[PDB]
Amino acid sequence: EIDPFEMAVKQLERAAQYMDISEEALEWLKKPMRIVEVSVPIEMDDGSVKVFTGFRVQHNWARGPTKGGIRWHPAETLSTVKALATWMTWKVAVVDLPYGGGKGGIIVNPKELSEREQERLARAYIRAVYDVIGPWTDIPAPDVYTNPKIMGWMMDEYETIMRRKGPAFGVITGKPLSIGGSLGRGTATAQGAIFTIREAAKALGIDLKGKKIAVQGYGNAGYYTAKLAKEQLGMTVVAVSDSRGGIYNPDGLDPDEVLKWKREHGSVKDFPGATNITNEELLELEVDVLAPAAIEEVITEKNADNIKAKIVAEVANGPVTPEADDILREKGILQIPDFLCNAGGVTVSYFEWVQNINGYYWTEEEVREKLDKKMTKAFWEVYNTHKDKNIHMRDAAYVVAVSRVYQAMKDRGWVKK
Ligand SMILES: NC(=O)C1=CN([C@@H]2O[C@H](COP(=O)(O)OP(=O)(O)OC[C@H]3O[C@@H](n4cnc5c(N)ncnc54)[C@H](OP(=O)(O)O)[C@@H]3O)[C@@H](O)[C@H]2O)C=CC1
Ligand SMILES: N[C@@H](CCC(=O)O)C(=O)O
Ligand SMILES: O=C(O)CCC(=O)C(=O)O
Repeated sequence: EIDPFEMAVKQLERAAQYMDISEEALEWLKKPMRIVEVSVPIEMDDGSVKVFTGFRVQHNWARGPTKGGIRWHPAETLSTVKALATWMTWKVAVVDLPYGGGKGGIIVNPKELSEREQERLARAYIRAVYDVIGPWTDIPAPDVYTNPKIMGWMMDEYETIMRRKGPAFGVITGKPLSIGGSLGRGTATAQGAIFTIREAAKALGIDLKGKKIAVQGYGNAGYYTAKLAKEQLGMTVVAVSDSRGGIYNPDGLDPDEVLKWKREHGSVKDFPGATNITNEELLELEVDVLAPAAIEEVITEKNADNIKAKIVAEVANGPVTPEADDILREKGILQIPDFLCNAGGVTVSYFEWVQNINGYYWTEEEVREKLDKKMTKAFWEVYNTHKDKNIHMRDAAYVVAVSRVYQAMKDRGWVKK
């Protein structure tokens, strides 16, 4: 049923087919450099002891310490962790961070655990994987069903074990502001998406002031993308959507009022002055920027032709299928690859790690400007590769990331060819 690691390896081979890479380097990149599977025992609230399965996969560390989150899902598998670590490698390589690829996970349903049990689980996971993590070895991060509270617990346990012999704040990112946290973490993904959209408009020669944007999904990423677009880029937000449905208004939407209505009516539907539309119908609107910030695979071969957006900002994690990719490219529409558009979160986590390591913490403006520089440089590199190699933007981003990792490997002497 299309194993995640098989899919990742196929993606890597496809990317290697568009660039000059040696066979030994490809074989090295097809396998994670270190996989750690540990037992995570905790004491239940009823006094019993339960053992959970924890993972920590470090795909590659040629460019520096590995970076990646920890998932707490009942359906976690070592294959999924390996695939996500492989993808995290390219995610940190495309935006030029001194990081490798890493990922963790515990096979547990956190909906049935109390606060004390969750804290015990985090501390036991740290005790189990201490020997393969560190400020300069492996930096975990929040992921699905994991939050900054668990980050604080993990950091505290790591500091307790390490005996405060170094920057224990920098061992993990996504921490609360009170303990080594960073500013701008809430709006990192949306800010990166906005910078990439601005650069794409600059590349296409389109002035965004007075244009239209449609956003699918109105969670944290979608709402902040719409709000930041309207604020900075001056783009008129004409359509937003949630799981229940979507709304449309050619005169424009106010993101704050829409958020208030969603937080009051439980959904964005039936917003005053707005016409109710379906998600599929939102994908059909004639806009200049489309930002899918929702479930995977919303653009398929069926509806790829009927898309009228000039720029498709893949804020979510792969909302466009390869057939849809080819169809959309044929229509002369610029796509911003998913792991380049939403690279703001990992970039801001890197900024947090830098602040923790240095012992000096920045402000909201400094973080915003550094993120702006990083996203602009990454998008311009990807677009230049796209224009030079006459390939898809996703293929160009993969080529850039794999080339950076391959050059780092060659410089270390790991591969001689
Ligand atoms: N936000 C972040 O920090 C980062 C985000 N990403 C990626 O970004 C996207 C969104 O992130 P995030 O804000 O955390 O997500 P959220 O869980 O906070 O919100 C999800 C939003 O998308 C909607 N949604 C879920 N399924 C559908 C669907 N089938 N159709 C239409 N709308 C749907 C939800 O609707 P409803 O409210 O009704 O449930 C909600 O509006 C994801 O694809 C994620 O992978 C990854 C990098 C970090
Ligand atoms: N797993 C999250 C956290 C970022 C990080 O790995 O530092 C992401 O990929 O965005
Ligand atoms: O894995 C991540 O970094 C985020 C994934 C996510 O937010 C999602 O799947 O909804």
